[PDB]
Amino acid sequence: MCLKLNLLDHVFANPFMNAAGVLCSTEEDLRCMTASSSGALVSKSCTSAPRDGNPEPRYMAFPLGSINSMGLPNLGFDFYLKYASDLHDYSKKPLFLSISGLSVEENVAMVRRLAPVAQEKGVLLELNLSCPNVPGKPQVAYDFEAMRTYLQQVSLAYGLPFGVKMPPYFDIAHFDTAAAVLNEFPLVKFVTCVNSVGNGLVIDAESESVVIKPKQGFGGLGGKYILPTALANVNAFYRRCPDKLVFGCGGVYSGEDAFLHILAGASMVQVGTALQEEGPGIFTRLEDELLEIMARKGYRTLEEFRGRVKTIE
Amino acid sequence: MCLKLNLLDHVFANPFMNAAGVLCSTEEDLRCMTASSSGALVSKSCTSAPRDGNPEPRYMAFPLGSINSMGLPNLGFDFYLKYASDLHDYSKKPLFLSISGLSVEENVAMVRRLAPVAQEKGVLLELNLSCPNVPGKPQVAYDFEAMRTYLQQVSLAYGLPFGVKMPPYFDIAHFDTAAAVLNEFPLVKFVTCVNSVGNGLVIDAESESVVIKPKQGFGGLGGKYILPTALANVNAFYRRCPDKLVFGCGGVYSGEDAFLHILAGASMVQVGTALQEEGPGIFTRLEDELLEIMARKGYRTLEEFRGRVKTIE
Ligand SMILES: Cc1cc2nc3c(=O)[nH]c(=O)nc-3n(C[C@H](O)[C@H](O)[C@H](O)COP(=O)(O)O)c2cc1C
Ligand SMILES: Cc1cc2nc3c(=O)[nH]c(=O)nc-3n(C[C@H](O)[C@H](O)[C@H](O)COP(=O)(O)O)c2cc1C
Ligand SMILES: COC(=O)c1ccc2cc(CCc3c(C(=O)O)[nH]c(=O)[nH]c3=O)ccc2c1
Ligand SMILES: COC(=O)c1ccc2cc(CCc3c(C(=O)O)[nH]c(=O)[nH]c3=O)ccc2c1
Repeated sequence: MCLKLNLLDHVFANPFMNAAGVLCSTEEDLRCMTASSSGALVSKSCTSAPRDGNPEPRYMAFPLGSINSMGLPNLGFDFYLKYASDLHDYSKKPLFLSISGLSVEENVAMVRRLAPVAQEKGVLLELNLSCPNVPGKPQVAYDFEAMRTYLQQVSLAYGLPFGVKMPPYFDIAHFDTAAAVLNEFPLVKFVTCVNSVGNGLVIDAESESVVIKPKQGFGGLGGKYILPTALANVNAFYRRCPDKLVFGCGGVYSGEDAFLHILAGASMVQVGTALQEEGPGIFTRLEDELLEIMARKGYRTLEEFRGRVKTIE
Repeated sequence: MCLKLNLLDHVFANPFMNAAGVLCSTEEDLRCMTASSSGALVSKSCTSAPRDGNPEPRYMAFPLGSINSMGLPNLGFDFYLKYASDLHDYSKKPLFLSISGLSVEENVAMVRRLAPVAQEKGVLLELNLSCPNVPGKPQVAYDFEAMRTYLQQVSLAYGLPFGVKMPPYFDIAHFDTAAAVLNEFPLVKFVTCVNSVGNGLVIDAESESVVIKPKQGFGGLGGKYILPTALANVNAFYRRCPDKLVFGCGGVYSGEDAFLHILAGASMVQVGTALQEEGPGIFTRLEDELLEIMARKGYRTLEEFRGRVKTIE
């Protein structure tokens, strides 16, 4: 028994991959993720031009999770495109590429150049809608006319199957509205729920100080704090987007957490904070633990329980 | 060394109170909160007409917190008004009365009848703005026109100092926009941040089932899950509303959690899930733990460190 699956016309040894942001910035990172047992990998979200990011300290982890405000440091799209084009060993696993340009025009310019490599090599695109934080107006995904524009312009410019990375929502009317926008677009084949829970604040009681330097300590929350939130989002989109895959992300520390995501409807399961904390070895443990839970229950396939979460009465 | 505070023309032995909806539904509950060593109490959020609430089960708790979809079960306005006018013992501690009407008109009717008791007995109003409005629209506080509408109408109808209970926000733009709207209304002397994190989803691995019955398991999150969220909101509003008080609510299980909320800017500190789980003896523990932290650090009062979270550079 084993966890292989097939999606978006690619083979995956299992449904586990890193979350965009974590261990995927450098060639070293990417080679390492590739050498791992992950079923797949995603590159750091990129911009046209290299960026240094925000002032350190900008990431911190705690027993219950993480807080970050990295500010989108990355080597520039020319680096990840070249990794996608000449360095990645596709015989090992599929590769997803994340773009998070700061304007629709920035993203349109990137995807046009990515399209041919997608054709030739099979790299897959994840569009980060979560995204920066627009200065007088909210992030793209919390402003649905903006979201509809980006998706229009991008599907025109790329013209292949792609996916989008969503921030969490917290209201039924926004699920309905967001999901309706997404279903306007047939090329969006997958939705990744969720990005970090935006603008938390961790304060350390001993020094009476915030723990990260940018934005007066305010940052995105990962890890055990957001699992119930990530599961609501996965399952809300699972239910509202029947002709799309849902990739779940958020708070996976065990095979159990992974098992819950899948039951909520996840086809792939992404690991962020726990991978940052534990390192790539976590893939062999999560596999094992997930295979153990399946074995105890009599499940031979992920298809047997994907999306089959039970409701009461 | 003491936890005493004077605000809104009332005296409070300590900053601790129950969160609205927890241990405040019945006369039995309210008498219990009053016999506790809480600095104050707040009554369950009421509607005009008594309500049964949603079907059971509807609340559940776990090591890291809770989920609920209670559906506003309460005894009705007349019961809590009568509690405020005839049964409550204001010489023990102050009372807050929470109103969460299902339309602007229902809130207006209640507050008009509350006014004279507010004046004669000194009961204090907390308007729950995290109420649903018309379905298919976001809750009131996520819809800034509805929020504005509700505040002008209740301000005109009530004519007295009241406060407002806010849900969490996750985007700077919303912080700015919600605080700008709040600052239009001089009678809003206080802001409670935050209500439950909306529509999380808790799934039980052994049963493969959601754990609450209403809404396909989707519910409001409290507890350890939401501390950082809650401090972010406390502190955003403490910085954005210099002429109003902030009450903090969110994942307080200890004096250190209360300490943190207070450094973020909290004047009062409410306890929800921890109180539901532990019962009202929790208040003596919280007070001793908080005083223990203050001694160790040299602080003799709360205003010595309220709002005094340090940033880096
Ligand atoms: C240090 C760090 C960097 C991240 N960078 C990105 C990024 O570039 N693009 C992106 O879409 N998400 C990014 N994320 C968000 C993660 O992809 C993930 O959505 C989030 O951490 C929640 O999952 P977790 O609970 O498993 O950590 C980052 C998260 C962290 C902690
Ligand atoms: C069972 C239950 C009932 C609640 N009822 C109300 C309510 O009637 N009105 C309200 O404003 N908030 C209500 N809340 C939210 C709490 O007042 C509080 O804001 C939230 O639980 C966060 O506090 P905690 O993290 O201490 O649980 C309720 C929470 C729970 C768990
Ligand atoms: C005010 O600080 C900024 O300039 C800033 C802050 C956060 C940003 C966040 C992003 C999105 C990339 C990202 C990040 C990140 O790189 O900071 N962290 C996350 O948890 N999720 C993400 O998707 C892009 C630009 C940003 C710029
Ligand atoms: C579940 O669908 C419903 O019919 C319904 C009706 C009224 C509601 C009213 C509220 C607001 C009162 C409230 C509740 C509550 O009573 O459910 N729970 C919270 O955690 N915070 C709250 O502020 C929340 C959900 C509701 C759901």
